[PDB]
Amino acid sequence: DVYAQEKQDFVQHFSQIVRVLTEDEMGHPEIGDAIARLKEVLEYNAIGGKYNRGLTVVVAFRELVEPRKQDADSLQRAWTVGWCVELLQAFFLVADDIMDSSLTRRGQICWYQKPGVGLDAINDANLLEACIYRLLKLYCREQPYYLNLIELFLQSSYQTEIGQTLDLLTAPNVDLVRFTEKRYKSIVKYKTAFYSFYLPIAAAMYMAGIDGEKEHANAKKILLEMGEFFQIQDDYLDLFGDPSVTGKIGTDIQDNKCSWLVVQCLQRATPEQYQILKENYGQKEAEKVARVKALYEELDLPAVFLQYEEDSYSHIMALIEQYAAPLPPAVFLGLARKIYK
Amino acid sequence: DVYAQEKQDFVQHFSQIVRVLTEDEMGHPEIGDAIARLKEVLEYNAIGGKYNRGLTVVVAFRELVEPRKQDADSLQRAWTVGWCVELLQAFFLVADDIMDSSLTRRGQICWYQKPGVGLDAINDANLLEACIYRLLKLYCREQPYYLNLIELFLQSSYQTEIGQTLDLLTAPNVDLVRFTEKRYKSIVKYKTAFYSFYLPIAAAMYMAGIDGEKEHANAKKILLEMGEFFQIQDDYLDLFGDPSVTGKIGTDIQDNKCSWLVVQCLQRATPEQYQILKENYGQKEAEKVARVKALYEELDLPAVFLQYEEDSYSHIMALIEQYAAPLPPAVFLGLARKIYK
Ligand SMILES: Cc1ccc(-c2cc3c(N[C@H](Cc4cccc(F)c4)P(=O)(O)O)ncnc3s2)cc1Cl
Ligand SMILES: Cc1ccc(-c2cc3c(N[C@H](Cc4cccc(F)c4)P(=O)(O)O)ncnc3s2)cc1Cl
Ligand SMILES: Cc1ccc(-c2cc3c(N[C@H](Cc4cccc(F)c4)P(=O)(O)O)ncnc3s2)cc1Cl
Ligand SMILES: Cc1ccc(-c2cc3c(N[C@H](Cc4cccc(F)c4)P(=O)(O)O)ncnc3s2)cc1Cl
Ligand SMILES: [Cl-]
Ligand SMILES: [Cl-]
Ligand SMILES: [Cl-]
Ligand SMILES: [Cl-]
Repeated sequence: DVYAQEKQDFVQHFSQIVRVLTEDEMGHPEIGDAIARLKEVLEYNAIGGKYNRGLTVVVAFRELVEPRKQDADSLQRAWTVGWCVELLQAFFLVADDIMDSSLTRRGQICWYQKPGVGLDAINDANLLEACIYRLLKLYCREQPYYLNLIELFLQSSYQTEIGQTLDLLTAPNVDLVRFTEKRYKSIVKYKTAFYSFYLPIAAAMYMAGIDGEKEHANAKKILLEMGEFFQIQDDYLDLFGDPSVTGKIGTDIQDNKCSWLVVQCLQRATPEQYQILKENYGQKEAEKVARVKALYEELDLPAVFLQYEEDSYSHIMALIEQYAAPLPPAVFLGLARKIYK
Repeated sequence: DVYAQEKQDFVQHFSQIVRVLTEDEMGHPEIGDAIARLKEVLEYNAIGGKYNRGLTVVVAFRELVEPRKQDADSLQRAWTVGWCVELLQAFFLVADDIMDSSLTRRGQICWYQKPGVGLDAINDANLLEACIYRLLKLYCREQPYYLNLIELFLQSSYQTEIGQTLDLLTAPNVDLVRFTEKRYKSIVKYKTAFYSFYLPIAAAMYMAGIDGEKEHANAKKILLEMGEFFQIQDDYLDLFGDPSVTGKIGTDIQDNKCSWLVVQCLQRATPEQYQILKENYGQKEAEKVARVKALYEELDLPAVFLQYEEDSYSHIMALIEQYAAPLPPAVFLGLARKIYK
């Protein structure tokens, strides 16, 4: 895996990221204590995932730039912009965990639940966001793609926050008339797909001098469709995934989520089934969760999913055929491989 | 007051700000509901203050640009960038009110305390921040100062968040050994002074083509000192201000704040007085608040303040004399007039 290869160098760079972000403690004694807390926030929240989004920046950059133009400095910058994607993500998650009242994340206590953090985590989340722009300036300010990357990260933030707003309005209070296919697809596009799939490839593209609006729009069309499939599979696996394979155990039903599953169930159910759903969806008690799952099985949603997975795979391959050029198809196929596996 | 003059046109522009931010509902039906919530967030949180910071952008712009170069479009842009300062502020306050567990703000129920908002206000705060960059792009993207303003707002955000972190570490848990003059001045500089005083003049300067680092640094030296005095007076007035004149009633002592007053008190008190402070500071009960106030009076802190106000006034005037050029002194004197009144 081209991801397994760059991974070591990527995680190693994190040390440098932290050092440079905290080096103002050398210019500004007065803020020492705050900079110490920033360092703690970075190490607890930016480390510990799989880094797929950040690494995607580095892999794509290596495929898109002639080897002649990939000097030590070029690659410092790619590792930094990859880490900027991971910091964006850490900003979203710290804030989301507060808003959802989550306990754990990535098999750890959520930052805001830590003794002595609490709602101070809101400012901590904001600093994680701010760090992105500190890093872009420190590493990329003299580059022709500087302003392109600032605007891409700011737009990625807005799209994701819009998606969150839509999600919060949809899944406050237990209600299913909200849980439509058009609304589900909208949430996924704004809240997940733009920042997870479009943003890291887009960033690599700008870094490689590929700034044309048509090329960005072509890549976007492939990448938002990949993001849609990725979330749908995530929603499917939450309930039907082996938890020792996926690393989560699902609470979508307990948590009244607008999951792909419940959207499909509502398209398919009878009035009687609607009731079994309405009576059981979004309860803590486990017998209520068994009865939602059972209804999903009665309606063969696993079969529906596998069908959707196959269709989705043809469609993505067609999209790559038609819209990849002039990027190397491998940019898109490497992603497709990671998620349809 | 040059502020009273521009004020009508400034508040009138808000309608247009909202219209343009919500006009994507015309490109993107799917996100209609989210855009409706954005509109509600903007109207509840961006309206209702005195707009001193935003208006400062417009007044300074009018003093700094030859009248020949102040066309209808120039002024649209100045009103927009003024509103960007007010949106930055609304982002800070919505988030701060959550973190402090405040009930009211500007004589209204805090947004997050509204039925059905709660911690969703965190995402609402983030959208207010995002709106800044939407507006800069929509109104200023073709301008030579575009990237200058993006960087100024992003830096203003970082400085303020750093200041918040320092504040949160200083005033968590009741403790006064933290409450030193050096720490107080650091909090004020980062958390208040950069965004309240430097940011709006700086923005006007870039808009006028004044981008030199020395000119920005000269203006900064005056403006951070003005910001320091403004907070100290705010801290003084909280306890000794007529509330029907100031529009607040003070809770600095109840809330364990690192207020200028308690910093001065700790420099001056005996071991016995320290104890009276320690036993009473940061309690709800009113007899405990009367006894802090009484100690401040025993130590003539009002006299100390008036002395500090006079000194601070000489010093600011000296700074204007020495560092204003080549800006018109009136840029600085208009501010000084608003706050030493
Ligand atoms: C751009 C991008 C974004 C995300 C991913 C992947 C995430 C992921 C993954 N993520 C976990 C969450 C998860 C767990 C099971 C299935 C699933 F789709 C996602 P976590 O965020 O805890 O590392 N787990 C297993 N395989 C993959 S592949 C891969 C790419 Cl190429
Ligand atoms: C770019 C790309 C994308 C996907 C794949 C493959 C996916 C896959 C595969 N995917 C399964 C999903 C699946 C199962 C049945 C039909 C279908 F189209 C897709 P799973 O994620 O369950 O391992 N199963 C067996 N072989 C392969 S080969 C291989 C490549 Cl090179
Ligand atoms: C750049 C800038 C920033 C703030 C101000 C002022 C704020 C202010 C003011 N602000 C109120 C808060 C307050 C209330 C009493 C004293 C004080 F210093 C500040 P609010 O934020 O509720 O409008 N009240 C009375 N006079 C003034 S003058 C003036 C300028 Cl030039
Ligand atoms: C640029 C500027 C700045 C401040 C002032 C004035 C402040 C002031 C003034 N300030 C009082 C504060 C004060 C009270 C005594 C001495 C002192 F230096 C300052 P307050 O805010 O209590 O009205 N009191 C009486 N006259 C004036 S004139 C006038 C101008 Cl033009
Ligand atoms: Cl270089
Ligand atoms: Cl888009
Ligand atoms: Cl024009
Ligand atoms: Cl500074």
